[PDB]
Amino acid sequence: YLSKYAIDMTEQARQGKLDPVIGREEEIRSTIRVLARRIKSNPCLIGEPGIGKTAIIEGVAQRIIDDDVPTILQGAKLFSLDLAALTAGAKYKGDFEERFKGVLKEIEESKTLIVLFIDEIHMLMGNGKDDAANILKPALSRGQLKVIGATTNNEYRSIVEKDGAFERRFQKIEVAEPSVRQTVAILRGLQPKYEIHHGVRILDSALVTAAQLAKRYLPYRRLPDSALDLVDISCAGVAVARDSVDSDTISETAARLTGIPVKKLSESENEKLIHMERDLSSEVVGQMDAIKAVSNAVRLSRSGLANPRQPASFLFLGLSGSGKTELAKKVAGFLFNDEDMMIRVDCSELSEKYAVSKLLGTTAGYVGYDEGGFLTNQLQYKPYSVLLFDEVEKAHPDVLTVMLQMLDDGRITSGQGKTIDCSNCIVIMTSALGAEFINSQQGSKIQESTKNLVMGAVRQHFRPEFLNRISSIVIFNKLSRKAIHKIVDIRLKEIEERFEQNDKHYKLNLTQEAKDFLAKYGYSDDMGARPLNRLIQNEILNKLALRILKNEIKDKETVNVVLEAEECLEVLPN
Amino acid sequence: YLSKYAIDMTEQARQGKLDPVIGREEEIRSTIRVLARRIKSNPCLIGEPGIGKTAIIEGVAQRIIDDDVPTILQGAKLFSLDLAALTAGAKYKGDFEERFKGVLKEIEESKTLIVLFIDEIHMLMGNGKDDAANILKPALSRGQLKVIGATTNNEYRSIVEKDGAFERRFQKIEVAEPSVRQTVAILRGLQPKYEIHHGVRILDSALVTAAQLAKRYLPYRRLPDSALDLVDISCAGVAVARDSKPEELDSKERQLQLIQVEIKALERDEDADSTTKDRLKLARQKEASLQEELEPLRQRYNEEKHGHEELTQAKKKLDELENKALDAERRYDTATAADLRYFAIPDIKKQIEKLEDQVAEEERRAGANSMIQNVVDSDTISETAARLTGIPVKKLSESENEKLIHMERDLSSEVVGQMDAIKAVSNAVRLSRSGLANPRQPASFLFLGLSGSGKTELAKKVAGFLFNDEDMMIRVDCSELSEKYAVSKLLGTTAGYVGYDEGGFLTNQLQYKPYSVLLFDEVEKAHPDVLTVMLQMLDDGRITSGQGKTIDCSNCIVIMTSALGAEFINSQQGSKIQESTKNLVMGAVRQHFRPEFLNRISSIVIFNKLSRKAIHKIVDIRLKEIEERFEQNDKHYKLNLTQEAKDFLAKYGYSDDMGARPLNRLIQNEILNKLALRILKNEIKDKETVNVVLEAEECLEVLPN
Ligand SMILES: Nc1ncnc2c1ncn2[C@@H]1O[C@H](COP(=O)(O)OP(=O)(O)OP(O)(O)=S)[C@@H](O)[C@H]1O
Ligand SMILES: Nc1ncnc2c1ncn2[C@@H]1O[C@H](COP(=O)(O)OP(=O)(O)OP(O)(O)=S)[C@@H](O)[C@H]1O
Ligand SMILES: Nc1ncnc2c1ncn2[C@@H]1O[C@H](COP(=O)(O)OP(=O)(O)OP(O)(O)=S)[C@@H](O)[C@H]1O
Ligand SMILES: Nc1ncnc2c1ncn2[C@@H]1O[C@H](COP(=O)(O)OP(=O)(O)OP(O)(O)=S)[C@@H](O)[C@H]1O
Repeated sequence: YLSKYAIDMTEQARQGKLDPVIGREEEIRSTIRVLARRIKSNPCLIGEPGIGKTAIIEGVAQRIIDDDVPTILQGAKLFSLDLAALTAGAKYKGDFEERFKGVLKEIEESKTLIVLFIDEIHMLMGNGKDDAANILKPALSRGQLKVIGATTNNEYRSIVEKDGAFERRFQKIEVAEPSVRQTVAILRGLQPKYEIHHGVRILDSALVTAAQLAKRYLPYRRLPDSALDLVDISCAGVAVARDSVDSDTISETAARLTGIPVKKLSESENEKLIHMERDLSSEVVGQMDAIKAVSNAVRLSRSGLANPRQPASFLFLGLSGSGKTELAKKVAGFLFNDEDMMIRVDCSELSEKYAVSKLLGTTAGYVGYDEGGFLTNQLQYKPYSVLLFDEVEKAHPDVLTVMLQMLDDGRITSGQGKTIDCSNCIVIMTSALGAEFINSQQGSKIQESTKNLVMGAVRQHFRPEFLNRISSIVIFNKLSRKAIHKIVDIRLKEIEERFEQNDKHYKLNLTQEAKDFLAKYGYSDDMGARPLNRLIQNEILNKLALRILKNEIKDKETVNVVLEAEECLEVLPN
Repeated sequence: YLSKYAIDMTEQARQGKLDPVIGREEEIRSTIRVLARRIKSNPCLIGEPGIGKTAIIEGVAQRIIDDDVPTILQGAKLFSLDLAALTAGAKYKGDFEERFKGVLKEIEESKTLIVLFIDEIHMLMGNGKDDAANILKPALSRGQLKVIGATTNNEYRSIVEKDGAFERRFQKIEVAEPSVRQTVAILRGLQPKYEIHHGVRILDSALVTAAQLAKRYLPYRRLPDSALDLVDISCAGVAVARDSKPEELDSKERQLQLIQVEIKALERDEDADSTTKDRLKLARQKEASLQEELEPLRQRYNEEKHGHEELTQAKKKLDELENKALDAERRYDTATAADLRYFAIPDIKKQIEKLEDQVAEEERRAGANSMIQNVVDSDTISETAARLTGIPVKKLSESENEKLIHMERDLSSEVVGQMDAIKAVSNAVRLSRSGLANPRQPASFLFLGLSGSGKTELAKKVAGFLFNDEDMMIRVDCSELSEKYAVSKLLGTTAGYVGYDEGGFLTNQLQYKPYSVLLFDEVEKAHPDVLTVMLQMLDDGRITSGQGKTIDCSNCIVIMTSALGAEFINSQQGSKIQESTKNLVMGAVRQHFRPEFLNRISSIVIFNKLSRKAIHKIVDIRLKEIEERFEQNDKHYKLNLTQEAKDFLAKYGYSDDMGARPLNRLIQNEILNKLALRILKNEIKDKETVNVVLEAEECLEVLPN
């Protein structure tokens, strides 16, 4: 067997239709340290899939065919003849190894000094630890020549990396995530031929952009692949458009994944974090301090002093006035524009300081399921979520402490091991029980004595590391009387859009006197604070239904109409 | 290859007969752009099957054929195929990958960017791993030519789970489905093609509105398909309706045969002399005469029907050419407008809608053609749906709205006073159905406190009122395990893990009755994995399932069940409930599922203890109840002593907890076998009444004779 599943290349390097992309040369030089390397003749290279681990090996050939490098190994076999020949040898069983053995003689004793390479070590050895690919490999490898595979790390690879045939054999030397600046030098070097065969012409600055931005925000698809897409994405519009710019190639992409790039293309970071801050003021008023308290490590977030792995967040004081938990996540969204952030864990099951039920729960060693599948998964999902807490934590101090780990420091104690990060994750434990002392309010604001003390009563309540680090504060005077009121127009403008504003432009009117009557009643002293939404909607939504029933009128309206006496009964006519 | 059977239609699609699918362009456009990708151009779209989809590819193929593009791109053509054809349609066993080998250079020889493809074929994978052209898959990249297949969502994952590099060497996009309404514009625009098939008139809105409940009444035909079926079935009820005068075909024709044989068979006959010939003459007279009034008349229908079918063929004609006329654009600009001018059309349609105009204009007596050939608004559809479903104009004719507005008074008529409970829900429901919640937000609530309470029935009946359904029904076990819901909810086997089952009551039919009943049960019951799913299950826009991995929550009905009124019931001393009892009731569970879900709750509101002036009615159903349906009038008798009778068992009736539910069984079984007795002998078989008399509790009751 000769050329069939093989990658005949060095020629395609020697004739050179290959397009050089020159990455990190070191591990190659490291790899070059193979040529006569013996004891363990080779390392490996472990990336995630998309990184050109072999494009390296391709670039290696560029390091090779171009010669003027060590000719200690000079004559060449680089070519990977596996493919699927594993099962794809013939019409029946047993020839897989033949399929390589049919390779063996047409690969017989080496004139050409160059070891070749097959893909993964798990493309190597077929399934792994199977006869496929001549499971035992001194005799050729210590023998005519060698080969190389490569993959991503641990488990499947680790198993055969412990002993098997690699007991004597290769290490792994792993290029990084494609780094910062070169990536345009990459990209711009990618430019000329790739961009020359892509379309039109081009200029720098945009090239910088998604580079940053794929690097940004884009752990999945971190690789230029998207730019490489953006590349084709680029010509996509215009070359078409010309058949009959601004990084706005990136825009619709950044529209695609973000939902608008004006979300992604957007407040840059830091001033704009502060602009974010003032836009969160724009969001919700109430204690500016609360805002400002929340504003604190905003700047410290992502900027770092000791680590970004610092958790930066604004420890919550459990209560719900307006933005409260909600906007706290909304801002947390309004950080990343992503509302979704993190869920809540019911701490009910968490009652003790231990259970099989924990945010980790199981270790994944033995039968069961993952408890707290969130950060199990939520990071598998997503970086930089909100968090989840309770005014009485019924949670296990275990994890709380195991998160006091992640609490004080940044990296969290991954139960299964893999603090994939704490980078942008900045969130604040939400607890307070002092409601009856929280009940201490007069006027629009509270002077602090109580707020020291139940604080104190809590300050020592659950032990200090909790209450030790992580400054910022959350304060509740609630709404005094009106100020919340503006929420209505929100509440209003929560309406029309949700489906289509088109449905009803009718936009009505709120007759503050009602909104008073609405609010004054409608939401408790304590809270009672949701329903008027859930409510006033209705009797109105009746008219909605109603005026949608027999249907004489269509307009954009202003309602502003109202009369136990507890009901003056708003309504609205045609 | 020719042997490999290019399905190239770009020829017939040069002839352009299969016609311009619309709306996914933008995708396609960009997808096309994707299909032009410098690096890997091969995505797919995935989802529900069949239907508009290859048509996209075709529509794609159109814009392809439509030329103007980046240079490379119209340097292409295509084909499609089946090796499924060529499976044995090529050769003897072993040839799966066979002809690809030709295809290889066949591709690579001189060939421009021409691309055959077929869709799920890319699955290959009868079972396990085929990989033949997956061998070629790199050899594709070797071949350096796009091809693309298409599957559902369902497959490729497992496949890419098996393959990896597959879509790693590919891309995707996905079925968005057409825009429900605007779908019709196409469908509208489909008519001009589609009409001509069986040419008739068309009334739009029906079709649309048809599509609506077509979709509604039959979801599980995909957004076009169901219409396409209408579209079809339209032509169907049309079809023999385009048999000329099928009734008046055989109806009046008889007048011949009626009087025909006797034209001679009386000529010789044993009758009174010469009156034989008289009846032979006088009916042949009416045979001659009466024939005449329709004798040209039936033709001039059919004539002008032909005149339709004449013009219909011009209707048939015009486009054909117009197609062909616009294929001469593939003749470049040489024959673009040249022919396109020669076809004129100032008039060619000014011909058309002014031609059959008159005969459409002229109404015979009324309605012009009994051919009626046109959209027949539901009718056909009704019939369609009928043939699909049945049940009449009530089921078939409705508005929302109008369908809705009264429901209460009906719903009132259905069970209990609960005017509020009615009203609340009603509204809530009405208010649901209003500008609604968007499919994402669902519709649910709860009563409590009693069994025998009919709120199910209510809802059940509401579903009737909604869906005509007592058909759509859900029974949610909850308490029945904590570790439960393998079966019930998604779990079952949701991983394809072991022994595949899941959504046991649910997933199985869950989807396939999109139109929602649903339950929750008597209390917190067993387990929070409710809260788990009931999160999603309530959570707006819930999409999950086993391996379909999707709820698609549109029709949103559970409301739900639960109850504990134990004290509260008994606590309640009167018909209407005592205030704050509810509040006392409130905390009960609402502590459990907590504001997050309390918010997540739409609302929950419960039934009274409504007793007797109630029951004074309520009993009433039972009589009417059967009778109301019963059979269809075997003999079918009024049979009642009513407030006399009924009360007195209504006296027995109320079980406290259960009411007469047993008595429901126990009422009639009394009366019944006597029916057989009153079936047998010495009887009176009309509608009669009951008898009721009195031991102390032991009471005569029984029946007339
Ligand atoms: N300067 C460079 N040096 C080395 N490799 C590069 C360079 N620029 C781009 N590449 C890689 O070249 C690859 C060519 O495609 P493939 O290698 O098939 O995809 P890949 O997944 O990156 O390769 P693997 O999986 O890492 S071996 C791209 O995916 C890039 O990751
Ligand atoms: N402008 C606002 N005014 C009042 N409440 C708001 C406002 N914006 C959001 N919310 C609330 O944000 C809540 C989510 O955060 P939480 O702090 O948990 O509230 P809560 O603890 O449920 O008690 P509430 O919100 O005061 S009734 C929702 O219940 C909303 O009522
Ligand atoms: N002008 C049009 N605009 C939109 N859709 C159209 C148009 N004309 C036809 N269709 C749809 O095209 C489909 C018929 O082509 P199909 O053969 O079904 O494509 P496809 O083969 O169904 O995709 P697959 O292969 O079945 S999964 C029907 O669903 C029609 O609704
Ligand atoms: N007109 C009616 N009004 C009230 N309840 C009725 C009526 N007709 C029948 N029912 C009973 O109401 C029950 C229907 O379920 P629901 O609406 O939940 O009330 P429920 O009785 O609490 O549920 P059950 O009795 O546990 S099945 C059945 O027991 C029916 O027999």
